[PDB]
Amino acid sequence: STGSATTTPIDSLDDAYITPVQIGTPAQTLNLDFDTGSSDLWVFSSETTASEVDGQTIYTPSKSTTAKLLSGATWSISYGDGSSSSGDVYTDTVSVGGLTVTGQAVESAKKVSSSFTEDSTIDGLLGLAFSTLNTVSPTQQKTFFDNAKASLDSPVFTADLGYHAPGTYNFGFIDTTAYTGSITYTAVSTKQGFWEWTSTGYAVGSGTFKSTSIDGIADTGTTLLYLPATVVSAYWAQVSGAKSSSSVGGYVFPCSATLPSFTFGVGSARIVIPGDYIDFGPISTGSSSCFGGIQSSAGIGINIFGDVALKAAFVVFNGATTPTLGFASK
Repeated sequence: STGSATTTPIDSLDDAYITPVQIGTPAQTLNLDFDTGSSDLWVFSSETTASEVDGQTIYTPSKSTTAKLLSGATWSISYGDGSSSSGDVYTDTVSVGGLTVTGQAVESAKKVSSSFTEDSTIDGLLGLAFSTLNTVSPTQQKTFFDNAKASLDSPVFTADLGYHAPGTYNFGFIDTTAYTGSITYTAVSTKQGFWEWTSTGYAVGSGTFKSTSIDGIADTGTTLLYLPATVVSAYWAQVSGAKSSSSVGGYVFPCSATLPSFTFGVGSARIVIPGDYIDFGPISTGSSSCFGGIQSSAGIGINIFGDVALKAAFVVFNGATTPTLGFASK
């Protein structure tokens, strides 16, 4: 089997991407944030504290003839950005782009933090990291991909995120028309539960490539590119007037600037992030200070190849017995 679904930016900045997901019988379609940095499929629901729902579409398990309470199971998750959610668990039928999993754990939120409530466009998350990170207790549950894997034509999924435009998540096949050149594959460590890999270096604009190992994660659920302070300083030094602002929470730059590209290495291959992908717009409405899309990972404890990086590539998440990651230009 295979599946193919379009993923759409939630706003004009590509802050996140939503993908429609069918849950239950008859189908209830919710727009979920596919997150290769976590491993829980959770949804706003009829159980979510009413004051914490503001415009989201909810899953109502009592209206699904295939929903079953997973007795005694609870979940609770906190994300890198400080947001959180928790609740109980159902199993139900879940389909993405024509690919169906029966008995998928659907984690129903009883509580969500303010950032989730305030974002009316995201109805929940669909985790695509390794199932070892799943938070369901006392019986850990599998991700949608883990459950689908054996049925797929090939044990892979691909992320093809757009810049200010829709893109695609495919399951079970590699669309050879969706990228240019070849796909370069690179080793993955699953030790921390992430799609963790080592970039071979970077360049800023038309500058020379610096060969240096940068361990980080491929994370579709993180907006920006978070890299070591040395790398980030080298980038922003090429933008007149750019500075790190403790009050704003990162590097800012004059909105009048033209940003240089940023290149990262994948083995001997190179992925080029155009400068415009690094512009996250005014820090507040009407400001002439703009927020940067490359930020320091210092104090996160891990480098993160988030959407800024991933949307410059066609990315293969290869879930074979020994997982790997592939990157191609597009």
